[PDB]
Amino acid sequence: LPALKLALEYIVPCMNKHGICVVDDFLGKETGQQIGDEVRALHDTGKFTDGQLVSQKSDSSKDIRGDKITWIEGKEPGCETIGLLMSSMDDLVLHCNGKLGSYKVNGRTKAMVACYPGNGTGYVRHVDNPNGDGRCVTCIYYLNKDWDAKVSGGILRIFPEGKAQFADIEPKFDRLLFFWSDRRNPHEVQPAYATRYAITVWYFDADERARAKVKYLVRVEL
Ligand SMILES: O=C(O)CNC(=O)c1nc(Cl)c2ccccc2c1O
Ligand SMILES: [Cl-]
Ligand SMILES: [Mn+2]
Repeated sequence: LPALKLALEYIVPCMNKHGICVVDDFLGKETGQQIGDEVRALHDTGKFTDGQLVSQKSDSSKDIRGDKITWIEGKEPGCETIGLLMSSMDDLVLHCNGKLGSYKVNGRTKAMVACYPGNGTGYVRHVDNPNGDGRCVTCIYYLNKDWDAKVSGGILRIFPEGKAQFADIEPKFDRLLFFWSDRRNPHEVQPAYATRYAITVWYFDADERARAKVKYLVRVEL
């Protein structure tokens, strides 16, 4: 439960061996429920987008939209338990530093809160960072109480590079997930038939991010 102990005795060895690490009961029921309440309040007050355009119909009232998102800094009114989550994620990662491969983590994104609305949409197979944009670790926290994928779908399926197999991860309440963001971990979200919430942060590697600046391209006027 102390972040350093979880980091050294579980996350570091699990990440270095498998590139994927699942931590259940990360924050406990009380805090997890508070975060759920904050995310549902965001949803109920219209703070999410309308959802990824999945099917563009000739009649636009027929369009199908999928995952909805909102970006959260962690200090907004009504988001402070999400901020607490983000701090706890940061504490874990920082207590791994120097031991997650050869990466040196020096920053992260804001939190991306995602809501799959339960209409049979998921997320196609993809790699989070396929082109060297600086992101080395993906961290996802799940909020869905009593989630059963045989009933509601929504499994996260990862295809770790170099295996004739995949890893199915249920989006279970108070579950934290780490995985390498690059091509080692292509993954997909299978169709969700119930409202499915998750909060993602990506962590940056100092070297990769520093040279991403070059490739991706700040101008000083003359
Ligand atoms: O939610 C999950 O278990 C896994 N989700 C994703 O891998 C995922 N990845 C990306 Cl890059 C996006 C990107 C935008 C919106 C939602 C995403 C998402 O749910
Ligand atoms: Cl093992
Ligand atoms: Mn992804």
